Amino acid sequence: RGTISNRLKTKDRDPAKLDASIQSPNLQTVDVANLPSDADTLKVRFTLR
Amino acid sequence: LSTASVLAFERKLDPSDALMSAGAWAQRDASQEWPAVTVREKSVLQTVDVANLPSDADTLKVRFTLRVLGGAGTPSACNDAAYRDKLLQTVATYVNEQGFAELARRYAHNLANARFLWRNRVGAEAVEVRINHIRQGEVARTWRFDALAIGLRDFKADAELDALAELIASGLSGSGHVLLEVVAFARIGDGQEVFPSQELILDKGDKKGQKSKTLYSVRDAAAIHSQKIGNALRTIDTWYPDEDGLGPIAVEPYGSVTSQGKAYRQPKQKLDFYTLLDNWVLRDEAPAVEQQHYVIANLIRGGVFGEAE
Amino acid sequence: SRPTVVTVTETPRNPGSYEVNVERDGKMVVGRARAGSDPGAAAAKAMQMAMEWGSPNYVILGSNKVLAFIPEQLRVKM
Amino acid sequence: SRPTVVTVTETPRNPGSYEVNVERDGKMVVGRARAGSDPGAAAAKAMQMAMEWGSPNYVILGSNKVLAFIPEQLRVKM
Amino acid sequence: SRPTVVTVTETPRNPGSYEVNVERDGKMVVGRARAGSDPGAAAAKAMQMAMEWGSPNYVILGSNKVLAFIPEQLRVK
Amino acid sequence: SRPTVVTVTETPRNPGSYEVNVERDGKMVVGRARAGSDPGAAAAKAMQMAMEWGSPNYVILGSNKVLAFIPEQLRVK
RNA sequence: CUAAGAAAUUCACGGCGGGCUUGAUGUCCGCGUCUACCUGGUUCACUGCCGUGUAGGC
Repeated sequence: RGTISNRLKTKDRDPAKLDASIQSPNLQTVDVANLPSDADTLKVRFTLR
Repeated sequence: LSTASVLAFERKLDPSDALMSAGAWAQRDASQEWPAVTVREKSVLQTVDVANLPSDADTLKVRFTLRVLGGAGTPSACNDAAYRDKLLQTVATYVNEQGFAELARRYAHNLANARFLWRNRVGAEAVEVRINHIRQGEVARTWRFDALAIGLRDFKADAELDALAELIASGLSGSGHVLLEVVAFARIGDGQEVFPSQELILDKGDKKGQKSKTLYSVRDAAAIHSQKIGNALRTIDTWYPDEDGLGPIAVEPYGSVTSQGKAYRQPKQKLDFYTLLDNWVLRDEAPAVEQQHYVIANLIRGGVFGEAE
Repeated sequence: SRPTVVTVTETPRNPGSYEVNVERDGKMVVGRARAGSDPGAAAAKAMQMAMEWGSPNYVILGSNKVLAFIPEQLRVKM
Repeated sequence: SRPTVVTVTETPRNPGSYEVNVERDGKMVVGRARAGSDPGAAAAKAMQMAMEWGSPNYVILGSNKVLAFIPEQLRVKM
Repeated sequence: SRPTVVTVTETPRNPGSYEVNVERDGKMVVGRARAGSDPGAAAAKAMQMAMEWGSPNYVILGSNKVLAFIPEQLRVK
Repeated sequence: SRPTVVTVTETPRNPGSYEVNVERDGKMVVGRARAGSDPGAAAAKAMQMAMEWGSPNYVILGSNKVLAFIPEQLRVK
């Protein structure tokens, strides 16, 4: 749950507003990858030919 | 000449998910095997998730890690080299005027008083914060702060606070590699209610019988989101158009407390991030000494700042 | 388009992993949520997204390996 | 030429597999994307492409083994 | 002939099966390709061959069982 | 939807923990209740939620790592 | 106020028978999806003075 912090490229009083207002929050879904709480090293493996 | 169509900034001050544990006081110097608290279900005809300390534990311990990465002005993506070169010259001018010392002092102040304990700081009796500098897997420097003597409103002075601000300033400049471990002990009470981070789920249905409130957990251990820790230690902004008495709020473009419903720094007035940044990089107008702190704090936070054109 | 439509599609960028999409009434309420890594988890996620988000009607669509775990033409429509 | 057109067609070079095409506002948004190896995966991919692309209206075209999984004309047109 | 012409005919040697031809500026680019074995797949193949190769405009011809799957505003462009 | 449905889904916000939903006769009786941090506790809770909340005609859905701890005759009543 | 004024085409029927479309084939090469984030306002319950009803404790 974050705030709307981007350039309001529409009008100040837009009839058909292509975005939302600043006093309301916006809810989003994202992917994230973390390390476990006891592991501090990351290993990356590949092969070459 | 023109603001870039794409412009993205990476995140400095990158925290991790804060893990919660419980124990007894006068045992904080050996607290490394304390049992993690767990969320439970409770019926009220609705089911809620609650958390509670054990009946033998009266002290909560919250632990997380922190990094500072340096190179604040360099963007991660761009579209024209001219705007990037002007931006680098502007931020270089700022850091040549004054290094990252005010922002680092406010960050060390927000670490000193345990403001990342959001609602479990209010009914506290005594809070103690410990901060470790991890250099090669060991401890290089330890700081121990009292959080109830260091208030929330005003920014006082202390020798160890200046030392921690020097460490964060050296990390933010680009001359060192700083990894911090932050542990906070709060004396809530014998078996009282702790407040983990509440959950947002965008797939939960509408029909009755569903859970009304679920809490956050990491492998059956009650935890706090990392973004709540970031918003907790980002509240350094106090130079806005409202009068003195409400207190400092967090650094956001069009700085807005959405929980109350108000939005300070409206774009009708010329006191938001975007217009002050545009005047700084395009029309060669520095707004004040105070607004430079706000713009550079908003660049340390990061974001997606792109005008269409 | 009155009933809530639930679809389960397999991603071709790596095979054997599925995604679920829900549409209640003219608007998309769930878009590409991770179903699972086998047909059983995809069938379970489809029935979970049809249990909630549902009016007295719904419809489930999927491949012929995922729709074998759902009971035959009984719990697929309403 | 106002709604989004979704077409599902069987590949004749090997029988049993399907491919989907999506056009919106005279511009081909999706061209010959893999739907699957059975009619159910084709129907799920077609309904997903009608949900995501083509917000106001859509038409779904396809074979008769594929359109047997979609409810009859209730959700095919909008 | 300026626009593209897509014609769906039925094979009289095997009733029920269809075939599709595309015109594309006075020289045929598709000849007697295998459409479906029912009017729905013939309509889908005709709309696919109209989406490609029909960049300015097109005209779709065919039977009444085939063109009952396409609305009347999508056959000519 | 006459048979009672019991589904076990893994929560994608932390991998390795499960949650069970139970619906009986049109309306749901259990929504997103916690199971264990391993497929054994999840399968055991699915069996326990199958005993209660439907005596005839339960359906148990879940992953192949969850439906491998119960016998093949105990998945569909 | 008309090249005006009028009008019953009505019945029947055997198009039949035969057939080898044949072979042959190299689609083929390259790639950076990036960036930021407070679910929160919200657990009117347990058990008792008491025959109801309406006082009280935490």
